[PDB]
Amino acid sequence: ECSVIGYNAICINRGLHQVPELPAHVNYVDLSLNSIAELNETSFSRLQDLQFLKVEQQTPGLVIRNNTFRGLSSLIILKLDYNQFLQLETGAFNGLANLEVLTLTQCNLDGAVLSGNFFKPLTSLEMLVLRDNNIKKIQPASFFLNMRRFHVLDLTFNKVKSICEEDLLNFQGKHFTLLRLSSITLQDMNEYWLGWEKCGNPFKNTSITTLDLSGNGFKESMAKRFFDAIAGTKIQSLILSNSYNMGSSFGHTNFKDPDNFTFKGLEASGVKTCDLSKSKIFALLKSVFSHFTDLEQLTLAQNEINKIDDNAFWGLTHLKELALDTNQLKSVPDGIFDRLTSLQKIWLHTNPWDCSCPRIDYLSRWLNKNSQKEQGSAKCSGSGKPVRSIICPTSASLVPR
Ligand SMILES: *[C@@H]1O[C@H](CO)[C@@H](O)[C@H](O)[C@H]1NC(C)=O
Ligand SMILES: *[C@@H]1O[C@H](CO)[C@@H](O)[C@H](O)[C@H]1NC(C)=O
Ligand SMILES: *[C@@H]1O[C@H](CO)[C@@H](O)[C@H](O)[C@H]1NC(C)=O
Repeated sequence: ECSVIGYNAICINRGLHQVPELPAHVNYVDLSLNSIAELNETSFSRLQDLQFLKVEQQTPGLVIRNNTFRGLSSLIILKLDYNQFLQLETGAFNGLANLEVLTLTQCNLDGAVLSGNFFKPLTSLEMLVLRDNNIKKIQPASFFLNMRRFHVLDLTFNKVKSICEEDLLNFQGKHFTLLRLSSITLQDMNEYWLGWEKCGNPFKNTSITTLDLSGNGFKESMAKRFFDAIAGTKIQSLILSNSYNMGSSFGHTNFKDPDNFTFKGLEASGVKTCDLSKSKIFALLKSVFSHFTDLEQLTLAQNEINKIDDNAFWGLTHLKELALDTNQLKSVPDGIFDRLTSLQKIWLHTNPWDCSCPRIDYLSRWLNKNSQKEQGSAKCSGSGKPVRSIICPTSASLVPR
């Protein structure tokens, strides 16, 4: 009951229990949402030309036998997502020497998938998506040393209590363009952990373009330790959004805003963009950012910021883009932006600005001189006029009668 148009065969949701007879010339086959219970060598022995195979969400318990993919040397993308309780025989992916993307989201997989030989045949793999599985420890087997182009790994929504040097030993040498460690908790990596000395540097001799550690809490004391531990790792862009424990509270005394020591390990990482948006930061302290010496973009949007110290931004001479919107700022100190000499864009909107004079004098004049840089429009609380338009009267002694 498939729809075969040209090189494409769409067999989505047709109540199939086996791979159906398709024409031998097809290169794109989608068999998602069916009742196929097992895939073996005879499953694709007539579809030898496939480039894109998709077999998502079968009825639960799909088994993939040894040599199912023998001689699909043309297959580049294989998607096996949402297959509850997936069973892989350990030579399941034999033959796939040219495969570049494998996605296995939500298949109840655990660490064995990365530590056994399941992925050994995949010498060309660039992109491995393993979201929302049950991986507790990221422990890649030794063949990963030889996957020259493995560069994208997404582990979002696994619960991984820690990441350590000896865990990631076979990722040493890699350059990851996207190492996505989002929403994995890193529960054990905190103030109270005795395992820090032994953990070392999970990223020893590894480089990263985008390191996504969002949604993992990152209380100030955890960030410090974590970035000391990975001190010196080349990272181009650092995502720490939804660091739900970052910032201070009158409620729990322990908790503090990040300081000039917090991000010191990132000193020589060459970070170009840093996202700390959507967190709980209440104050920007002296020199908190003074270690990102190559920083070009910084977002602190949607925190709870209501205090910016003199020198919050010391050492950000290369910064092009700064976002401070949607906080609780009534004011900023005089001259706070003066040494941001590469500033191209700034966001200051959705803050309750107090436009009393002479408090608002510096920000108003600045926002006017730099109106081409302001994205959106910071407004005065109460009146709702733009802060750009406020001309403060001058103090009487400066213009004597
Ligand atoms: C493969 O699977 C089909 C049914 O799914 C079965 O009839 C056939 O004998 C199997 N062949 C091998 C080699 O496992
Ligand atoms: C499948 O292939 C592997 C790896 O080479 C082999 O050791 C294993 O015994 C095979 N398993 C089965 C169940 O046939
Ligand atoms: C890892 O170490 C080697 C020296 O052993 C070095 O030359 C190389 O650039 C490093 N690789 C990465 C990706 O940092």
